[PDB]
Amino acid sequence: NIKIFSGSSHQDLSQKIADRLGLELGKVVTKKFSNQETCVTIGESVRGEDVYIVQSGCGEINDNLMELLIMINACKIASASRVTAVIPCFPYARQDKKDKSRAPISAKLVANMLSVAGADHIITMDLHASQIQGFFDIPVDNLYAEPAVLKWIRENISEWRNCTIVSPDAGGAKRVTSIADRLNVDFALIHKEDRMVLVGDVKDRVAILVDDMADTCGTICHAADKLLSAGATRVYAILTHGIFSGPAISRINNACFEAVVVTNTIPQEDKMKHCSKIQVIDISMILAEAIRRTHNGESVSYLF
Amino acid sequence: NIKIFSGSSHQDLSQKIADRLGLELGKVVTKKFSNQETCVTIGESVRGEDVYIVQSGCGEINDNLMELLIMINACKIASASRVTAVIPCFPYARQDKKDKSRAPISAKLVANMLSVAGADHIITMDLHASQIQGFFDIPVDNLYAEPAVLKWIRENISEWRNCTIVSPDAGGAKRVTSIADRLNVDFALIHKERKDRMVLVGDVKDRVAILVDDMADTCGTICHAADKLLSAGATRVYAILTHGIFSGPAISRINNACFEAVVVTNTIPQEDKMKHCSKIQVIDISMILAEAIRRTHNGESVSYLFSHVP
Amino acid sequence: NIKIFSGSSHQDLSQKIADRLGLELGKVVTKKFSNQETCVTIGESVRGEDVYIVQSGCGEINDNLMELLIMINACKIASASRVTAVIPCFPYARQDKKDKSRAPISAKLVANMLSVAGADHIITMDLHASQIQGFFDIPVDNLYAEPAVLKWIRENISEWRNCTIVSPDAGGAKRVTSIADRLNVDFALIHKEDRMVLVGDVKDRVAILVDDMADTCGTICHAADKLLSAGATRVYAILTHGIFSGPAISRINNACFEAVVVTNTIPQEDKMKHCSKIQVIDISMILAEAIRRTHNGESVSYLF
Amino acid sequence: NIKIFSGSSHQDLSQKIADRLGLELGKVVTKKFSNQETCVTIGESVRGEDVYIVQSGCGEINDNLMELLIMINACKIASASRVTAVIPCFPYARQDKKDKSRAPISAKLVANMLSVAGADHIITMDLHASQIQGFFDIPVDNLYAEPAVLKWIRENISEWRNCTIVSPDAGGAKRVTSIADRLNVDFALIHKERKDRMVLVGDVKDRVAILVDDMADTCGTICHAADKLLSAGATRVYAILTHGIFSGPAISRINNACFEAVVVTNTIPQEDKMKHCSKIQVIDISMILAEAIRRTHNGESVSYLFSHVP
Amino acid sequence: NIKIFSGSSHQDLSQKIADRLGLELGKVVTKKFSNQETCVTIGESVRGEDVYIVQSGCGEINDNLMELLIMINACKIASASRVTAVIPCFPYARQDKKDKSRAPISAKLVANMLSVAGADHIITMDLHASQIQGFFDIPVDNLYAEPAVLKWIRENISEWRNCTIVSPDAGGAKRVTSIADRLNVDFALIHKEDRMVLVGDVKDRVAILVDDMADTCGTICHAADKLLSAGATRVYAILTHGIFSGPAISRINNACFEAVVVTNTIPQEDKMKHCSKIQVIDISMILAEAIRRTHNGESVSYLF
Amino acid sequence: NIKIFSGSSHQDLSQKIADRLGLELGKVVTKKFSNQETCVTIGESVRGEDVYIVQSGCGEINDNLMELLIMINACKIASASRVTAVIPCFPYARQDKKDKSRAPISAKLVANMLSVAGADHIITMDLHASQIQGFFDIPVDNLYAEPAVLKWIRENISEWRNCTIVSPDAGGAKRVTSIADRLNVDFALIHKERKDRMVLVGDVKDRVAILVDDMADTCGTICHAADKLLSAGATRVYAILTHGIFSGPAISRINNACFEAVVVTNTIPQEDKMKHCSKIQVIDISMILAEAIRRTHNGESVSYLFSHVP
Repeated sequence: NIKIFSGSSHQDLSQKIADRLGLELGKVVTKKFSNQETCVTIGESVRGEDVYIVQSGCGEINDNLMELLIMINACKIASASRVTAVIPCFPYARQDKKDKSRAPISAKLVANMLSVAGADHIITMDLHASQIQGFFDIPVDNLYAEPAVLKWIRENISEWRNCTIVSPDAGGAKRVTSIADRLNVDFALIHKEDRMVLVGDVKDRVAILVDDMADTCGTICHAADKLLSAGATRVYAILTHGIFSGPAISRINNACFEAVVVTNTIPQEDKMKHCSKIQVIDISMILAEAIRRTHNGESVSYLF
Repeated sequence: NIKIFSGSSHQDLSQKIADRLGLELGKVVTKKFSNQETCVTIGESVRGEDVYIVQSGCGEINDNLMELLIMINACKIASASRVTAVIPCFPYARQDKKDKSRAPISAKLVANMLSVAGADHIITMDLHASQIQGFFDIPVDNLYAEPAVLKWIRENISEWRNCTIVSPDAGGAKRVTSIADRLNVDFALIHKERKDRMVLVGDVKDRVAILVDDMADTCGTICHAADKLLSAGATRVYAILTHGIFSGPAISRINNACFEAVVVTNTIPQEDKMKHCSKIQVIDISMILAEAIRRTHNGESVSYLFSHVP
Repeated sequence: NIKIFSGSSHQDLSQKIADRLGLELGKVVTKKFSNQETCVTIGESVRGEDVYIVQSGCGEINDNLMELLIMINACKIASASRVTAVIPCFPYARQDKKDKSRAPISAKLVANMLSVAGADHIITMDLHASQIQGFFDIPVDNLYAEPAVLKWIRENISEWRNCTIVSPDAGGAKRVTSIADRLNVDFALIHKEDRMVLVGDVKDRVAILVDDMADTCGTICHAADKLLSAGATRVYAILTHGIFSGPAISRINNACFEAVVVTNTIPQEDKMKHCSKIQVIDISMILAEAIRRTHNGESVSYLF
Repeated sequence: NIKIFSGSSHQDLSQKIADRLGLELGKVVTKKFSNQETCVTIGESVRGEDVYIVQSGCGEINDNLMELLIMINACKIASASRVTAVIPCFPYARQDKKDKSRAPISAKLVANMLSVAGADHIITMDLHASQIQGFFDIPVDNLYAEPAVLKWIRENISEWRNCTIVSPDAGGAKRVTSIADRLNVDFALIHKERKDRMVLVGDVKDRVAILVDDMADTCGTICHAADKLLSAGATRVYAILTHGIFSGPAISRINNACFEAVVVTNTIPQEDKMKHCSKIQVIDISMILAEAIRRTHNGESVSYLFSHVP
Repeated sequence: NIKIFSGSSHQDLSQKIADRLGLELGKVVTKKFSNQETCVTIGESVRGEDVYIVQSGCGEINDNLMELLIMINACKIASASRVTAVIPCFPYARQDKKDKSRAPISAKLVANMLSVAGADHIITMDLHASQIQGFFDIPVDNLYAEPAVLKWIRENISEWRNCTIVSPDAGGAKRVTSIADRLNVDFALIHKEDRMVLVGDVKDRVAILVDDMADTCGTICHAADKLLSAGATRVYAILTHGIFSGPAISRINNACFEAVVVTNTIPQEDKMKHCSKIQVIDISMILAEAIRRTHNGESVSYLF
Repeated sequence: NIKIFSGSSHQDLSQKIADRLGLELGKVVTKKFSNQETCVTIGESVRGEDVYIVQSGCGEINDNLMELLIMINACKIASASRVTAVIPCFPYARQDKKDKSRAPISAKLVANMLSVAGADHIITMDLHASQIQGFFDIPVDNLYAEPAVLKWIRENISEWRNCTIVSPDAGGAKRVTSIADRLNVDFALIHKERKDRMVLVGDVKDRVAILVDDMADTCGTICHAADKLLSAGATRVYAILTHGIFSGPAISRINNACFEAVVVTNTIPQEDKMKHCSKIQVIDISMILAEAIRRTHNGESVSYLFSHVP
C-alpha cells in the first residue's frame, strides 16, 4: 500500500526513512538530458497506493523542485490513491511576503505548483513562516525540530541552565523566545542597523544563536562576533536547515563557534569533512513516524 | 467608471473616502431580517463600473463579513467591471496560523470566501502578518500607516529624536525596528512568559517610550507594558495602534493606564470610544485610502503611499 | 471512524443525533472573543475520520454560519477523510433568486462558501427550493418532513379526511398540492394583492396552513384570519422550519390557530414556554439515520 | 468591438437581432461531419472583440448545444475580449431539480459546460426557474417577455380588464399572479392529480381566460386546461407561452383545441409551425434581445427592459 | 462495489463487458423526450460504488456525448465513490488542434466537459492523438488495439512476413512504423497533394492499410486504388475505429480490399450484413480486464 | 500600456523585440541567491499595463522556467492588466505524451504551472506538437517559422525548385509535406528502427535534400540522416531547425557532418555556438515575435503571420 520514492541522488535521507518503515525505496529512472531537461519515469505500478516522494538534495533547487513536481504528477496520472510531498526544507520559504516591494510571493507560487501538479498532502519541517501552511488548501503537517534541539542543548551544553538563546535578526524573536521559555533561561536579539545592535543580557554566559536557516552564514558569523564583544563565554549556532552555500563553510571555521548544530534536512556529509565543529541531528525517525502516522490515521501532532 | 459603496451604517470612513474623491456613496438598501439574515440590494446599475466596497466598523464581525461578501456577490452578478474590497481592518487576521494547534487558518478561509464571492482586488491596511497577502491569488494592496505614524510622532512627541520604539510582543519586532531605524532611534521588546510575567530587552531609561502595535483589543497587554516600561525608567509612555478595536474593558483599562496618550487610526470608528476616553487621539486614514482607490482606478503607482503620506 | 461535532451551544439536536448512533459528540473548544471573532479548535484527532458537523442554533445566523465554516475547515486541514455539513435549516435559503432586482443570490454564496471551506457533502432538510441542490457541485442529500407531517396530520386532526391544505403565498402551491394529494383532500391558496385573496374551497372544513418556514408569522397570522372569514371550522399552521423571531410568538397566541406544529430543526424549547399551541416533531431519527446511511453506503432516498 | 454570430442555419432571430444593431452576422463555416460531429471555424478575427453567440432554433437540442459550446470555445482561444451566450431558450431548463429522484440536475450541468467552454456572460429569456441564475458564477441577464405579453394582451384582448390569468400547473403560480396584479385582474390555478384529473381554483365564470405558461412542448397539458377552463364557465381561452416548442402532436392538439388563439414568442422559430397552424400568433423578441446586447456592450442598464418594452 | 452502466441502446459492448466480469448491467431509464432532450435516471443506489459508464452507440454523437455526461453527473451527485467513463472511441478526437485556423480544440472541450460533469477516470482506446491524455487532469488509461491487430495480421495474412504496412495520410507515419517494426517488415506512406503520392516499396507484396479511424472511407478507398496501381498483390484495410458513415459501406465493397478489419469499439453488426469483407476483433475482454484492474489496483499497463 | 520584460541576462532576443516596438526593456532586478533560489523584483509599476515576459535562452531550463513563473507571479499581484508569456522555445515540449510508459506529461504540467502562476496569454513558436495548445485553457498564439524557412530556402538554395524536403523522423511527416506542397517539391521520410538503423522512403536521387525538423538537440539523429541521404544519391544536404538547442557534442557532430549548412532560428541564442561552428546560419525571428506582440496588444489579426513574413 505505502510506497516511498526519493528525489535527486540525494538518497541518504530517503533511504533512512524507508529503513525505519521496513521498505525499499521505489524504483524510478531519474536523470537530466544533455540539454538540461529533467527526465523521470516510475519503475513500478503505483495504482491505488499511498505514495510518498521525499524531496532531494543535489543543491540545485529549481532542478530539485521540478523533479519533485514531475514525480508528483507521474504518480497522479498513474492512479496513485494519494501523493504526499515530503519536503523537510520548503523551497523559496523566505520569499513569503512582498516586503514593501514589487517582489513575488514565491512560497505561494511553489505552494500553488505543488497543488496543481497534484500533491494531496505536504509533510514539512520548521516552515520559515507558520502562515506558509495557509498557502495551501490541502493538509500540511508542519513538524518541529524544537524538541530535538532542546534535547541536544541540554545534553551538550554544560552551562545551559544559565545560557542565553539569541536571535540573528529581529524576525527570529518568536522562535528564540519559545526556546528560551521551554528551558527557562534568558533570550536576546540582534539587529543590523552596517552595525549590529544586541538587546538582552549575554555577559559571562553561554550564548546559543538559533535560526531556522543559514545560507552564507554572513549574519550568523557576525552575530557570533558581536556576542563575543558583549562577553559571552562561548557561542554556539543552531540551525534547523543548514544550507551553508558559498563562503559559509570557511566563514564558520574562521568564527569562534564552539560548534554549529544542524539537522539533516539537507545533506551535510560533504560539509562536515570541511568543518569539524559541525554536528547533525538525525530527523529521519521524525519524518518516518510522520509518514507511518499519516498513513495509518494515527495522530502526528504528538511529534510536535 | 468608479463607484464606492459602504457596508451597514457605520458610514463615516466610507463617506470621508467618497468626499475626497468627489463622489457620493452609491445607493444601497441594506437591512437585517427578523431572523438575523442580512439583506442587500444595489439601488443602482453597477454594470461595467469599477466598484469599491468599504468595510463597515459596526462591530459585529460575522454580520459585517457576511454583508461585505453579499455586496461583493451582488455587484459581480450585476456585471460590475471589477469589484474591490476595501477592508481597512482585515477580519480574522490574528488567525493566520495553526500555532501548534488543531485550529483553523481563519484568515485563509476569509481570504477564500472573499475570492469565491467574486472579489478581484483587495485594499487593506497593516495586515497582522504580511503573509496574509499569500492567502489570495488576486492582487492585494496592503497599505501602511507607518508614514502617518512617523508624521504623528515627529509632530507631537518633542523627544522623538531620543525615544524608544517598543514592541508589546515578540511577533512585532520587525515592525518596531523598521520605525526605529527610520527615525534613527533605539528599540525595545517586551516578551510575556505566560502562566505570568513580562521581560524587557533594550534600554528605555530616561527616554520617552512609544508602544507600537498593529492592533489593540482589550488592551490588557499594552497596559501591562506601560507599567513595565515605567518600572524600567521610561519618562513616559505612548501607545500607537493602527487598528483601534477596544472591546470589553479596554476603555476602562486605558483611562486607568499610565499612558500619556493612546493613538489609533480610524480604520475602526472611534468617535464613541473617544467620548468615554480623553486619552484617545485619532489619525485620519481616509486620505490614504482614497488615494489608494484613486490610483488603483487610474493605473498609477500605489507604492508611493508606502513611505509618503499624501 | 465516524465523528459527530456540534455547532453553537445549541447542543440539543446534535446530542439527540449522537445518542441514536451510540456516540458521544466530539470534543471542541467553541467561543466568541471580546471583539466578536469566533474561536474554535478541535479537541481531538480527526485524521482519516468521516466527520459530521451539525449546524448550531444560537439564533445569530452569521455567527452560526461562520462557526460552521470554521469547523468544516478545521477538520479539512487536520486530514479528516470526509466532512459532511449537517444543516437541517439551510442559511439564506430564501435569497435563491434575484427576483427582478439587483439583489444577490445568497444561497449560491453560502453554497460556494461551504464548498471552498471544504465540505464534501451536505445533509439538509426541506430546502426552500429544490434547485438549491443545484447550487453545489458536491452531493447534497435533501430530506423531507413531508412524511412526518402527514403522520401527524392524520394522527391529530380528527376531520383531516375532509380538510383543506392551504398555502400562505402563491409560491407554496407545489408544496401544498403534494400534501393535498398524498392525503386525497382539497387544496387552496392565498395571495397578498394589502388585501389577501384566497382561491379554493375552505367553507366548513378544517384548514391546515402549510409553509416551509415562518419568521415573523405576519403572513401566516393574516392567512389564518382570512381562513376564518371564509368559514374554516378550525385553522392549524404547519411549518417545517419554525424561526418565530420578533413579534411571532405573541402574534401566534393572539391568532386563532388551533395549534402550530414545527419540527425541531431550530431549538423550540424556549418559545414553547411562551406559546402553548406549539408542538414539535422530532427530526433527529431522520438526521441520525441519514448520517448512518451516508456513512455506510446504504440508501438515503428511502427516508424521503 | 461588438460581433454577433449565429448557430447552425436557423438564422432568422440571429439576423433580426443583427439588423437591429446595424450589423452583419459574423462569418462562420459550420457543418456536420459524416459521423455527426459538428464543425465550426470562425471566418474572421475576433481578437479583442465583444462577441455574442445566438443560440439556434434548429430543433435537435444536443446538436444545438454542442455547436454553441464549440463556437464559445472557438472564440475564447481566438482571444475574444468577452464571449456572451445569447440563449433565448435555455436547454434542459425543465431539468433544474432532482424531484425526489436519482436524476441529474441537467441545467446545472449545462450551466457548467457553458462555463468551462469559456462563456463570460449569459443573456437568456424567462428561465423555467429563476434559480437557474444560481447555476452560474458568471453574470446572467434573464430577460422577461412579461412586458411584451402584457402589451400583447392589452392590445388584442378586448376584455383584458375583466379577464383571468391562469396557470396550467402549480409551479407557475408566481408567474400568473405577477401578471394578474399588474393588469389588476383575477388569477386561477390548474393542478393535475396524476394517475388523472385536473382541479381548478379561482373563479373563471363569464370571464376571458388566458393560459400563461413559460413553455409549451406537446401541448397535452394546455389543451386539457382549455377544456377545463371552458367547463368552468370561461367565455373563451387564450394560451400564451414564452417558448414555443410544439414537438410531436402539438400542432395537431392545437388545431383541435378550443383555443381562441395560441401566442408564442419567436425564442424558437415558428414560421413553419404557423403554416400548419392558423391559431399561432408570434411576438417578435429580437428588439428585446438586441437592446439587451446593445446595453451589455455599452454599460447601460438592462433592467430597463424588465418592465418596459423597447 | 463495482457497477457497470451502459449508454444508448447500444447495449451489446456493455453487455459483453458485464458478462466477463460476472455482473448484470445496472438499471437505468434512458430516453429522448418528444422535443429531443435526453432524460436519464438511475434505477438503483450507487452510493459508495466504483461506477463504470460504457459509452453508447446510437450513431448520434452529440446525443451520445450528452447522455454520457448526464449519467456521469447523475452518479456523482448520488454519491458514487468514483465514476469512470469508458469511452473506447473518444468523441471529437480529430479536433485536437487548431491546424492554422481559428478552429476550436474540441477534444479539449470534451475533455473539460467530462471532468466538470464529474468523471474521476477515463478508460479509452487508441486515442487519435496520445497528447489527448494531456487534455485531462484526471487519470486516463489509453488502451491499444496494436497487439490485437498484430495477432490478426499474422493469423490471417499468409504472406505477412513480406508485407508492407501502409498509411492513408502523412500523419499516420508513427502508427504504421511501429506496426512495421513489431512485425519486422516494410512500411510505406500515402499523401494527397488531387493526386495521391505513395512513398516506399509495395510492388508484388501484400499491402495492409492501417488507420486509427475510417469515416467516409474516401481516403482509404483511394489509397487502395493507388496501392493497386503500384502493384500490391492484395490490399487489406485495418481500422481500429470503424465508423463507416455515409457512402462508406458501398465504397468498400466497390473497392478491391481483400478484407476490412475493425474492432467493435463501434457497433458493426448492421454494416456487416451490407459488407462481407468486414471482420471484427472483439475488444470487450480488453475493456473488461482494464475495468477489473482499474478497480482492484492491479496493473493495466500490461494490456498495452 | 505595453511593457516588455526579459528573463535572466540572455537579453539579445528580448532587446531586439523591444527595439522593433520602439521600447526599452522594463527594469528588472534578477539574480540567483547563494542557495540557487531565483530572485526577481519589478523595478517599476506594471499596474494596469499589458505586460510581456520574454523567455531567456540562458540554457539551464529549470532555472529559466522558475524565473519565468516568478516574473509572471510578480507582475500579476502587482495588478498588471494582462501578463503574456513569450516563450519562443517551449520547455519540456518533447514531453507531451505518455509514450506507452509510466511517465509524466511534463508539457501539460508546465502548461499548468504557467496558468496558476498567473499567465493570461502565451505566444510561442513551432510547438513540438500542435496539441500542446490543448494543454492550456487560456489563448495561445503558436507562431510558425515556416514562412521564414520558405523565404530562406527560396533565396539561398538555387535548386529549391527541384529539392526534397525530408523528415528526420516519423513524427515530422505533416511538417515536411506541408513545406513540400507549398514549394511544389517532393518529400522524403527517415525512420529509425532502434536496437539500430534508418530507413528512407521517397526519392532523393540527384536532388538537393533539406532536413527539416522542429528542433535539434545533440544532432545525433540529423548527422546520421545527412549520411543516409547522401548514401541515397543526394547532391547535398541542408538541415533546417526552428529551435537550435545544440547541447553536448552537437557542435562537434555538426563540424564533422556532411551538411552544406545548418540553419536555425534565434529562438535560442546561437551567437556563441556560431563562433565554434561556421556551418551555422541564423534566421532572425524577432520581427515575427514583435509583430505578434504588437497585434496581440492592438487587437489586430496575428494569423497574418502564419503564412506571411512581416
